Amino acid sequence: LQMTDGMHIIVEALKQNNIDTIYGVVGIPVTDMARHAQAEGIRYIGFRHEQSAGYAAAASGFLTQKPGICLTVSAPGFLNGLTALANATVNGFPMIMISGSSDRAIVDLQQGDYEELDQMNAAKPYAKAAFRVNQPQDLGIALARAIRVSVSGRPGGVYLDLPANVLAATMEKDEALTTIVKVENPSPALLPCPKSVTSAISLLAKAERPLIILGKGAAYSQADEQLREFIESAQIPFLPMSMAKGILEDTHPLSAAAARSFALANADVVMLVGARLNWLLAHGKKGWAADTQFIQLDIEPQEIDSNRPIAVPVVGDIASSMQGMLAELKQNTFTTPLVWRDILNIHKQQNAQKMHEKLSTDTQPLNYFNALSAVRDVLRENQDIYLVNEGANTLDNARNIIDMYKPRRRLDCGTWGVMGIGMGYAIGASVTSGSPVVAIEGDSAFGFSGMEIETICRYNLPVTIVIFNNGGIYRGDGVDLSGAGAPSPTDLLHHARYDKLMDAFRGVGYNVTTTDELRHALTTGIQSRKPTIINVVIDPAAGTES
Amino acid sequence: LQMTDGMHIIVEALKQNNIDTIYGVVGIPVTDMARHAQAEGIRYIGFRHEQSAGYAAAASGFLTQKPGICLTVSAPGFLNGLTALANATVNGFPMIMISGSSDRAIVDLQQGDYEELDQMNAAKPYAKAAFRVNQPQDLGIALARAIRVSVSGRPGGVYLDLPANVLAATMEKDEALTTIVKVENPSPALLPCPKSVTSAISLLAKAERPLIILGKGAAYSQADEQLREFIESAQIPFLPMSMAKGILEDTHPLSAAAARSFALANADVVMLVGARLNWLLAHGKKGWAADTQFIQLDIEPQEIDSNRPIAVPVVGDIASSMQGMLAELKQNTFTTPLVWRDILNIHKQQNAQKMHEKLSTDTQPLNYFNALSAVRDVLRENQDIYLVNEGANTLDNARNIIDMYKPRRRLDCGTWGVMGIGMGYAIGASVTSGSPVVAIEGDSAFGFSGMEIETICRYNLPVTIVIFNNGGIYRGDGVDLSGAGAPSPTDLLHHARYDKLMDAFRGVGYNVTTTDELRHALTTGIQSRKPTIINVVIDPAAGTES
Amino acid sequence: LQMTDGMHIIVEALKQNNIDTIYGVVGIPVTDMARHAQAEGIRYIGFRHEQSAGYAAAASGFLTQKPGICLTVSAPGFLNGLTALANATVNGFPMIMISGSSDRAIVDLQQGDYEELDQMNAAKPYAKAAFRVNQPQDLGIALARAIRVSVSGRPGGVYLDLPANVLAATMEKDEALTTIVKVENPSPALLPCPKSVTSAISLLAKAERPLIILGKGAAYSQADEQLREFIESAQIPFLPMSMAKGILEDTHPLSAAAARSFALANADVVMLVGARLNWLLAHGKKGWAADTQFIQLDIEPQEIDSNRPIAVPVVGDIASSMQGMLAELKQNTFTTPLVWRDILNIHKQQNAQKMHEKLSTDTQPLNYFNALSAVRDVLRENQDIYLVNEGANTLDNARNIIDMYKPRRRLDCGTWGVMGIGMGYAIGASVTSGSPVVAIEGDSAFGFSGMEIETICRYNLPVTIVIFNNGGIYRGDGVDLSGAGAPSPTDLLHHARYDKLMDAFRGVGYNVTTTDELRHALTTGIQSRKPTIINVVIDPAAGTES
Ligand SMILES: Cc1ncc(C[n+]2csc(CCOP(=O)(O)OP(=O)(O)O)c2C)c(N)n1
Ligand SMILES: Cc1ncc(C[n+]2csc(CCOP(=O)(O)OP(=O)(O)O)c2C)c(N)n1
Ligand SMILES: Cc1ncc(C[n+]2csc(CCOP(=O)(O)OP(=O)(O)O)c2C)c(N)n1
Ligand SMILES: [Mg+2]
Ligand SMILES: [Mg+2]
Ligand SMILES: [Mg+2]
Repeated sequence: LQMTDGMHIIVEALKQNNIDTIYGVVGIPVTDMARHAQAEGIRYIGFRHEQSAGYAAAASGFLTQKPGICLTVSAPGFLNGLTALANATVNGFPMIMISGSSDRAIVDLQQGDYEELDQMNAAKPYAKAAFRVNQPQDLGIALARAIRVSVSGRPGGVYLDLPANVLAATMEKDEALTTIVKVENPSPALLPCPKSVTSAISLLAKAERPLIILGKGAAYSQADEQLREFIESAQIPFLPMSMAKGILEDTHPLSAAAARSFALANADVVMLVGARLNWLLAHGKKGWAADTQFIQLDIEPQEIDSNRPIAVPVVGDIASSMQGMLAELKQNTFTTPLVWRDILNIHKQQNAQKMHEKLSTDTQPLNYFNALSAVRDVLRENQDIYLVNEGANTLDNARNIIDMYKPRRRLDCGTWGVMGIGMGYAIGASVTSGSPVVAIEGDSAFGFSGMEIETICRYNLPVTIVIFNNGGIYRGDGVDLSGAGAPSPTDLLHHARYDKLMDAFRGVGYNVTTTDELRHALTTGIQSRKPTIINVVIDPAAGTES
Repeated sequence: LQMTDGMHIIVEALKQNNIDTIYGVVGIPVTDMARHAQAEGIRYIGFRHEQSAGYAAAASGFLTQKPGICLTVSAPGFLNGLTALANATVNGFPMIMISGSSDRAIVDLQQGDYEELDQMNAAKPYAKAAFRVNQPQDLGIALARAIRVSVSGRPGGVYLDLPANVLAATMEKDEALTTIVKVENPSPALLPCPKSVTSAISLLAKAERPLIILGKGAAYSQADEQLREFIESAQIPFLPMSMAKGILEDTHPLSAAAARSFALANADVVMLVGARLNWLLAHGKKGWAADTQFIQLDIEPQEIDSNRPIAVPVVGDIASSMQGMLAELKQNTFTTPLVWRDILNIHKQQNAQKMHEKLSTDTQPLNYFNALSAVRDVLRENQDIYLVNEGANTLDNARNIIDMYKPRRRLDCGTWGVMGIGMGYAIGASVTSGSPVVAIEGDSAFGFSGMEIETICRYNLPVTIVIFNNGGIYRGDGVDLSGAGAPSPTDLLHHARYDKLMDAFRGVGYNVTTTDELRHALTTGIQSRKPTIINVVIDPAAGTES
Repeated sequence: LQMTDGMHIIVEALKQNNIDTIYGVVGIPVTDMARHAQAEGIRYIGFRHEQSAGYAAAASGFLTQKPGICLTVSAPGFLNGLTALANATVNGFPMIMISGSSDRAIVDLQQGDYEELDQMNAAKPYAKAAFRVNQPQDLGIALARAIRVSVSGRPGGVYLDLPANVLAATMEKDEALTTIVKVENPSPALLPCPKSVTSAISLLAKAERPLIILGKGAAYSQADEQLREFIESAQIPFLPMSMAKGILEDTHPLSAAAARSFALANADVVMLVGARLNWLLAHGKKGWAADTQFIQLDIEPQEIDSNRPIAVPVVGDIASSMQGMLAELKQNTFTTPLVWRDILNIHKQQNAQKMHEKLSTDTQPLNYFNALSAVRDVLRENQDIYLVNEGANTLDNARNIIDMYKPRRRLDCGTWGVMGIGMGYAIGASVTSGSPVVAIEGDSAFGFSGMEIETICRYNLPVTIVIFNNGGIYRGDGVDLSGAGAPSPTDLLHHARYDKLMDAFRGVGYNVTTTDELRHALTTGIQSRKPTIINVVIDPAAGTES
């Protein structure tokens, strides 16, 4: 009579569901679970802080449509991971945070258990669902629920709570195997109303000035070929939002990225593809035509009419809706007016000339534009990389300047504009893909997760961290207004040498003050596949404060 | 007609209430508030992550009984600070986290505002109270509430939400000044039932084997002289809990710290002073006498009978209760039986001899005992320092070995056993006191807040960080059980040189492999008052795993 | 320039969205809103308690797919309505509860406002969404969101909070009109993956013992003709769950209702149509074959694998799914094994014979069977009624014995087994339909909403309330086990005459003790269309417990 326990059961359930990586920080009561998972051939990546583990998991979910798995301990570790779970739900990235919890009887009486918290209830506001498993025979179905919840609808974080007692709880091994559930097709296709599709095509065909906006839902869908075919067939100008850059290459002739304001102000019919009318699009209000008509492809009927009335909702999974839209277009072809494309190009060209001046003009110290021009030159020759990016000036300028050539290669601060995603996203992207990562980091941004450089060294991951060191938050030229000479609230240490941090962990560091030095250091870093920090000296006065 | 705005009003309210320090991370919508606070002579300390800002604030509250102030931005920064606010409430440390929030109208409709979150409601589970201020004329009374709530009863975290619009909202300056509220005596004395006090003394006087346990409520109360007088008058053996070490010096002849198990198993009457029967005391169950009778001094009547029935509750603020207890003892003196003290001393001596062997026996590599013996030798000569401590082996062994000579000088992982409090507590303690800090840090523990070494350098704070580098969580000799040769879930990088991190920020680093080297490096670090990291090479096999 | 205010704007928005009835209880700050809605041609129905108003709104939603509107005041009224909102969400019935709230500034500071509560946050755990409107120009979009959310996915309750200030807030009339949103097609069709449809048909065609279960979702969908055609085409036995009775008439040859236990114990393939594997189906565990394979038609992907692994999820709206299932069956026809249908029929006849004996045997006093047989005699002759039903014995027996002939005519205690839905569901059904209602009520059940008989009288609604008066909860023969002779916890007043309650409100009352009296009284009630109570004297010892 062979016995097993809850810990072995949950590991087997993860294995059967093709989980091959767990991102976490161990401790009571989950250390043995991690060790056993690794024994069973799951890759374990241990972090310096759970929030970076959670960011890594969500990145892996965005890239793959399989929920990333984040493992934490009870209360103190759980709360750190929860901050990341919250971010995944806001952004629409599938992940499951699995946390140990303490003694249900003691916690339910608030008697002061070890790491006491009702973690299930704590996670509820920040997750698509929060489940807690009390019986080992329910672990398999619980994981099945968590997987389906995380990837169905608009994807997001799910919390799965494993009390210490369920991990230790025993059952007969043969019976235990019958309770494990392998989920086939956890996010089934949901097809739109055919009438919606016909109405959408008809409205586009009548448009004088149609515009498609590709949002991160579009990128997540992996409908890359359908989106490109639709756009090129009808020659419809498009605006890629940050993490949608690269679905079509950013150099594509139909991209209106360089005339964004003109496009939003003048488009008459706008087709949102997995793009919400939230603050990133000014809620469809400021800067938009008074009477824009919207077509909206979104999986969530609850998102329709959230901000502006939507003329033609196309509710369904984006891949299925794009298949329908393409089929309807084939039967009822149209071509966007050439005049609209031509006038867009006038505006794009005006801005391109202004950008080109900034990119190509040398300054000492460096500014954002000439530094990022050097980065742009290198990355153009290394189109296999993933790009992670966070900061304020460092974020907005890199978003504009660094062209993405392939889809789902850009990961950034996202909908909540979180500083602290940089190292976790780099680790998640590198582990998931096996590809090199370049992280373009504000100096303040980097400080939120910088201890993870040891994690990067520990697993010898090919991450090149390029820190835009302007000596502060937005700018480094702040002054203490009291006259006391203290650092201002936005100042960081003058001339910190972040490259030297790598010396602690046997990584590589470069300090750079010119575009030639930056180009060399970045090329060498990427080619070397060694963990590398490049400290870029940026003019403290170059940035603007939002 | 001179006008002012909400931002100026809240700064003036903080000033009038003797807030002289704010710990935070700025960004929209609070940067100008921080700059203006600093203009007005409030010291601003900016962190690399809000959780360390929040830990600093709570430390300052524990040391002073004045709530520490933590300032954050909206959603992403707020959530990071919230993790620390939660910790303050659990531990009983007064603090106020002030966060900017976004547009109430947009957030209430869930339309996707910039940094959208109902932060007030989010903070409610983790705070004594959560307030949100919509009108500038209510800022003064709101701050008054927050101060009184944070320090009254059992102290804890309070959340104060300032929507961006209230900061910008204007009012006439003279009228505005009339709405500012200076709180006098925000935590008034609450005196116990005199019958409780008489019953407590009577029970102690009948005890064969009485024991006092001093908890962090005792330390917080600053009733140092009354506690010492009571203990010495009746010669009552006492057990200091971690953050109560030093109320009486740890070398005091009545301390039963070195016979803890014997004391708990054999005491007949136990007087808890600001000490909960939670997991840290095994809930008064395992390891206790079957029929212990409890006296409990606590400010919270809701804590009485939480775990074991309490024979004599003494409900009131600990300082007031100790004044009553001392007065009642003076009228009805007794002396603890000498036999009980003598048999305690037998057991203390048995353990002292075992400890002394471990402390004084050289090993290569170093172990926890001989390394901490070197630390003990230095700290005995530097009794003006604050000691911050976190880890597992690093925590438990330092707690046992490093004697505290003065009260409220030890700050550690606390009731939730949080890793990540080390740098924030060191910064809070240093800024508050103007004294040197020694942080004795596990290598895993340090990784949770290690980027704050730049903060320490930026403000040139006299913090010596001693990292017990055993190469992992508990131990550094883990193995990948799959045979693939990957780092085990508990391993960190082999032979990381954390001392080299200081090179980035112009701090000082020492690497040490012997007790002589450690003693020298630690003495020099403390005397120098320079930001310093000491990397201590500890045997990877020395630690135990809980 | 002509002005308007929030109150006028929201009424106009309700009108434009074809809201023609509001169910409510007035008071500050919503009385004028109700007066004006009524002025504008909306039918106002005022209740004696908000819980019944909310039940009425949810009933109307179930019957129509248009959310019922419940209107309440702030805290005390809001909380009463919330209990009903919670029930709507659990059951999947669309409704919007609109509540006034107090002063956001005062409530956010917890200063003790008039009827102070954060109502939006209070409603969140019980609603699909909770929205709060601060600006009158956002009232139209807020209502548009509330409508869409309430009827999409699995339908449910939405809370819409209107602070007193928004109702009073003014704007220019013409501009205000441009902010009103008329929602077209609030729940668009969502079609299932074609492969899942083909898989479902394939599995059914291979089944030896297939069974369809029709749940409330099937009833709500209004796919009556598609369901009938599918069932009849393949001759698939079906089980109607309570509120799905009548989709096909309960006397249909293929109904397995009279062999329910045998059918669940023996089916090999079970097709759930808008039916959860919750407690009502014993979670697919107790009473089921060990290896049942499930097809599940549900709109909510989060419901799949909640309890038992589901072999063939068919995710999409039920009407759309059934259209696809029907089309696929046509291309791939099959006939359910005759042997299976025959065996079911053997079991059905045996239970029908046992039923007939209980039904046809007269007793004094009446029992549940002969009383309900009398009721069925009358309802057989009066088929255009609505049936409301609640109780324990009164519920289970009426569910079994009263055949439904048409869909969406039965309303009962539902998924949470709530006592107190009877009067509200009766009012909602009669107001919505214009048809007579028969409410078959346990005497305890009736007590939960009994004051609403005045409401029934006030609006002269054709409701006949048939109270099964057995003198208590389950039974009326309880004894005080102390010997003191007090009523037992399940006893109600011996021989209460509920019919006399109607005297207070000029309604009609009958007391009945025999089947003949019962038949006459019920026939007269229905045909008179007068508010009527029939007090039915039931044997206190007839019922069973639990
Ligand atoms: C967790 C978190 N805390 C605070 C903020 C506020 N914030 C916005 S940008 C920013 C950093 C800006 O400085 P940096 O990253 O150095 O970029 P720069 O503009 O200097 O290039 C911060 C802290 C945030 N977005 N997230
Ligand atoms: C925020 C948080 N995450 C995880 C844990 C679990 N945990 C307990 S001790 C510990 C670290 C132990 O290693 P270390 O600090 O290096 O001390 P050592 O025992 O090796 O001396 C961790 C991560 C925790 N307590 N808090
Ligand atoms: C709001 C609410 N309170 C309590 C219950 C528990 N409960 C179940 S059935 C029932 C009443 C049973 O008696 P009755 O309605 O008279 O029917 P009978 O069995 O006597 O025919 C009650 C109170 C409930 N379901 N809902
Ligand atoms: Mg910067
Ligand atoms: Mg360690
Ligand atoms: Mg009854």
